[PDB]
Amino acid sequence: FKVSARTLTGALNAHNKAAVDWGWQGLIAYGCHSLVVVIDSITAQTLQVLEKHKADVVKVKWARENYHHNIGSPYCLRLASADVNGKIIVWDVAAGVAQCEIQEHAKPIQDVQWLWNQDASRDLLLAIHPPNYIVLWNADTGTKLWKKSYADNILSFSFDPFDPSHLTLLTSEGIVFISDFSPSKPPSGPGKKVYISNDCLQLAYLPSKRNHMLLLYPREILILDLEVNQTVGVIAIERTGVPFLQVIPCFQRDGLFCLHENGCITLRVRRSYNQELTYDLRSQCDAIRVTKTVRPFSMVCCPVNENAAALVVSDGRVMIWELKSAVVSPLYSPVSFCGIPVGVLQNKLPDLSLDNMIGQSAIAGEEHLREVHLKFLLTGLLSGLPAPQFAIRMCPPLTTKNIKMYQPLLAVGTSNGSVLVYHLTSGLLHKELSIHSCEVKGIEWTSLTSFLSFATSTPNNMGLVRNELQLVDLPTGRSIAFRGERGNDESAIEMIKVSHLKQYLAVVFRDKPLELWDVRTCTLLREMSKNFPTITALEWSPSAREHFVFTDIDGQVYHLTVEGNSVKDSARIPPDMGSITCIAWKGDTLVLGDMDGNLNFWDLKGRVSRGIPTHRSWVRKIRFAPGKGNQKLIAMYNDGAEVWDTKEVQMVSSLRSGRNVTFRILDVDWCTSDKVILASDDGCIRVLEMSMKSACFRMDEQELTEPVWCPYLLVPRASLALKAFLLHQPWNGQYSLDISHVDYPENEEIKNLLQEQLNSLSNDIKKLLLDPEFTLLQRCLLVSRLYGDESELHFWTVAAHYLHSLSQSNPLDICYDVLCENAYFQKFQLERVNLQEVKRSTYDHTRKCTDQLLLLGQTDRAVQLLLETSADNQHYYCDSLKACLVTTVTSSGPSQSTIKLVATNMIANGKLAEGVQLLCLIDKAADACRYLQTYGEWNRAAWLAKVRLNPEECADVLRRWVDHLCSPQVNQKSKALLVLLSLGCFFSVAETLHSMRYFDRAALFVEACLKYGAFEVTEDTEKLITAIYADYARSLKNLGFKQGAVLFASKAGAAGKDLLNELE
Repeated sequence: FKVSARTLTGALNAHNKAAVDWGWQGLIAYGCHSLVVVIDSITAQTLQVLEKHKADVVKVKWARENYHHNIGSPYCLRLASADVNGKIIVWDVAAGVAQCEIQEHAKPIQDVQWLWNQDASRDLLLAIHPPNYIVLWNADTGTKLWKKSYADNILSFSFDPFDPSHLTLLTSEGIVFISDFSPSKPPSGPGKKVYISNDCLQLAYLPSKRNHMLLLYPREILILDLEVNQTVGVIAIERTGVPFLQVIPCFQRDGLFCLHENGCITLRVRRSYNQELTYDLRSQCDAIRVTKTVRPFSMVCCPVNENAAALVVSDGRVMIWELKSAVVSPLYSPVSFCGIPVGVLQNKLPDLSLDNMIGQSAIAGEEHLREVHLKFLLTGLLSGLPAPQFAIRMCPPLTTKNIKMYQPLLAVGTSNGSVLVYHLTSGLLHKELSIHSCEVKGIEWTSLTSFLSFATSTPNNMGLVRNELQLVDLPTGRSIAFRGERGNDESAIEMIKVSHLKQYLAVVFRDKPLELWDVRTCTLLREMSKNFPTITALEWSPSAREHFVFTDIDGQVYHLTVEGNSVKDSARIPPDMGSITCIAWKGDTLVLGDMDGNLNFWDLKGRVSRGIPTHRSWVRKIRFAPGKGNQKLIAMYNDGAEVWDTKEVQMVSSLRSGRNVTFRILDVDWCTSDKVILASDDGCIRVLEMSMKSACFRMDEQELTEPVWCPYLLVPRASLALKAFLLHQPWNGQYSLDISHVDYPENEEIKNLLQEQLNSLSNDIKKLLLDPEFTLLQRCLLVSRLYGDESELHFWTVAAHYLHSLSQSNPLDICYDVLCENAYFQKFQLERVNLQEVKRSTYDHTRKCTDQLLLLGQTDRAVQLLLETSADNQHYYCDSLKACLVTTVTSSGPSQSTIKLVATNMIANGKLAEGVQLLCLIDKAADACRYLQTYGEWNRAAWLAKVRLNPEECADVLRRWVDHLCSPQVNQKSKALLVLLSLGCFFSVAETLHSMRYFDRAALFVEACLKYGAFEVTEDTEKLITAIYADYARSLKNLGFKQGAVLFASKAGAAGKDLLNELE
C-alpha cells in the first residue's frame, strides 16, 4: 500500500473564467486558483497537476502541431500559461518541470496565442502586454524578437487561417487590420482602422469561409464580408430568449457552437437545401441550475473531430457532451467514408467524426438522400472538493494485525453536511454521503470501516444548541444516532475523543459534565457530577484498563483511569505556563501547548520539563506521527505548521504563510510515517514530504484504474514503431493487434507499455482495424486522426480524393478554397457576388461590385448596373463610355491589337487593375494572370485562373505559383504540395517529397499510387521508387523495427542488398 505525493483540487476562482483549452493531443487543461489541471475526456480522470505559479492563472493555451514528426522532432506535450503577475511559463507535461520563463512588467497578461505557421520555426509565441504593447516571443530560449506599440487599448486578436501575413486587433475604439505581419520585422505603420457603428464580446475569424469573420453581441450575431466591409448575415434569438455568451466556429463543416447564459449549448448548420446567409438550429442540450454562486464560465470543443464539447462551471464540475447521429432544412449522409466512397455492405462508423455525419456544402434552390438527425448526450461528469473550511481525519495506522484488509482511507468534512471518502492511492473519490444538515465539526474513526461525526445548529438568544451524533458504516452507508433523542435544548459539543483500542468515548460540552460512552454497546457508562472542573483539553494514552488525562481552566493536570463502569483517579500535577489548549501523548513523552506559543516537553521518567518558546502567535493543535518508536510531532499555528522531534529538541522544517508559502493552513494530519497532509484555505489538499517541499509529480510513475490512450506519453522510439505497425496491418498473413507476433527485439517494459496502450482503444476502432476491406488510405487517415496531427490529416484527405477522382458528384468541401474544382468554386463566387450586389448602399460599393462582375464573366447584368450613375457625378461620362464600350466590344476576332496595346500601356504606366480588367474583358485571361504574377499579386492571379481559363492553361499558372511558393524567402512547401496534388502531378509530388527527407509519406504515397494505377514501374521511374524504398527501410531499421525493414528491403531490389547483408 504505497502512497505517492499528490494534490487535490476543488472550486474555481473568478480569475479562471477564461482559462481552459482543448488541444490536438486529446487532453483538456483548465486553470485552478494557482494550479493547472490536465484531465482526459475519454476516461474522465485527472492525470497531471502543475503547481509553480505564485498568482492566479488567466490563460492556458495548448501547442500547435503542424509539422513533420521524426526523431529530431518527436511527439511531446507542450503547454503555455500566464498569470496575473505577468509571467509566462512554457510547460513540458511529462515530469512537472518547466522549460522557459518570460516576464515583462507587473501587469496581467491579457491574451496568449501560438502561431500556426510552423514551416520554419515551431517555437513562436505572441502575447499582449497592457496597455498597448504586443510582443512576439520565442518558446525555445525566451528571446524577444520585436516589439510594437499602438495608440489604443488592445482587447483581443485573431490570426487569418488562410494568409499567415494577415492579423487583426480588437480595440476599445474599433478594429485594426495588419497586413505586414512577419517574424523578421515589426509592422511598419498603425495599419487600417475602422469604427463599428464598444460592447463587443468576441472577435474571431471563420475557418470555413475565406475573408469572413463574426462579431459577437449579447442579442445578435453578425457575419462580416471583408472586401465590402458589410454585414451579409445576422443570427438573432427570439424576443424571449437567453442572451449569447460565447461562440466557437468549426473547420470541417460550416457550423457554430453557441453557449448561452443558462448553460445551454446549441449547434447551428448553414442551410443548403430547401438574400442572406441563414443558420438553422439542429441540436440543443438541457440547461443547468443557475445560482448567484454557481455559473458557467466557458466551453471548449474538440479541434480534431468536432463531435464533443466540454463545459466548465464555477463550482468545479466538468460536463462532457457528445454528438450522435441517427437515420427545417434537411440534411443528408456523406458519400465518402474515411476519404473514399463506400458501398452498402461494408462496415461504417458515422460517429467517428463530424465530417462523417453530414454532407458537404451546397447552394439552396438548385436541382439535386437519407435524413440525418443529431442529438446531444451527456456521458461525463467530474467533481471536486467543496467550499473551504474542511475537516479531515486519517484512517487508523497500518499495523501487522490488519495487513490483509488495510486500506488508506481519508475522511473530509465540509460545511454542506457531507463527508468525502478518498483513497489517496489512485486519487479517485470513493464515496460521498450526506450526514448532517449543518457544518461538520469533527470526524473520528472507530474501526477500519466505520467512523463518527458530530455537528451543531445555530444558537438561539439563550445559547442552547441542538446536538447531532451519527454513526456511519462505509460499505452500507447506514447512519444511526449514538446518544439518541436528546431534544433540541442542550449545550454544544466542543470535542470528542476515542481511545486507542476503540473501546471508550468521551463527549465534552461547554457547561455540562463529562460523559463516557461505549462504542460496541452504545450505552451510557458514567456521568460526571456537577462539581466537575471545566474541560479545555483532553487526550488518551496510546499504551481493558486505559488512561486519559485532561486539564482545567486553572492549569491543574488530572489523570484518571477507566475499567468497565468504575472510574478512579491516578495522581495530580502541580500547576504550570498559562492555559493549555492541546495535549498529545505517545510513549513516555507528554507535550503541552499554551496560548503564548510555548511547548512544554514533559517526560514521565525523570520529572523534567523543557520549555522551548516558538516565538509564534498561538498554537492550535499538535499531533504525533503513527508508528512504534516514531517520536515526531507536527504543530499547527495561526501562520503555519512545523515538525519537531521529542528525542532531540531541534526544529526540522518550517512553513510560514507569507514568507515561504502563499496559502494558509486550516488542518494538518499524518498520512503515513513519512508523509503529512496539509489543508489549504483555497480548497486544496496536498500530501507532502518531511519538509513539506514541493515535488515534481511525474506521469511515468502513476497507477491508473483505467488505461488512457495517449501516444505522447510513450518514448519517442515507441510511437513511430507503433504507427508503422498499425499502418502495415497485414503482417505475416493474419491480422492481429499484439506486439508478441512480430519480430521486435526490444526490452519488455516498453513492449508492455505498447500492449496496454493498444488495449485501451475503442471496440469500434479495433473492429475497423480488423477489416480486410479497409484500404491503406483509410488506415492512414484513421492513424492521422488518432495521433492528432494536422499535416497528414490535411495531406491524406486531398491525396485520396484526387487519386480516387483521377483513377476513374462528391466534391471537395469549400474549406480548401483553391484546392477544389473549377465549377464548384465558380458557383460559390457567383453566390458571393450575388450577395454583394444585393446589399449595395453607396457609390463606393456599386463601383466595386461592377468591377467584380466585369471579371466574373457577367456581361449582361453589368451594363445595366453601369447605366445608373447620377447626372451630377464627375464619373458619369467615364461610366457611360465604359458601358457603351463593353456593349460594343463583344467581338474578339478583328480589331483587337490596338485594344491590347492600350491595355499594355495602361499596365505599364501604373494602372494595373484597369489593364487586367480590360484584358480579361476582351479575350485573354492568361496574359492578365501573367502580368498580375509579375507585379507580386499572386493570390488574385490564382483566383482569376481558377475562375476563368480552361484547365489546360491554368496548369502553367499554378505550377509557376508553386515554384514561387518554394522560394526560401516564403517557406510554404505544404501549400505547394497541396496545389501540386490538385494539379494531378503525382510523380513530381513523390520527387519533391523524397527531396524533403519525408521517408514515410513518400513511400505510402508511392504504394497508394501503384495500387490506384497512377504511374507504372518503367525503365525511368524505377530508380526513384527503389531509392524511396531503401530510405524507408533504413529509417525503419534505425527504429529497431526489423520486420518492416526487411519487408521494404526485399522490395528495394539492388539498392537494399547491402542493408540485407547487415540485417541478417
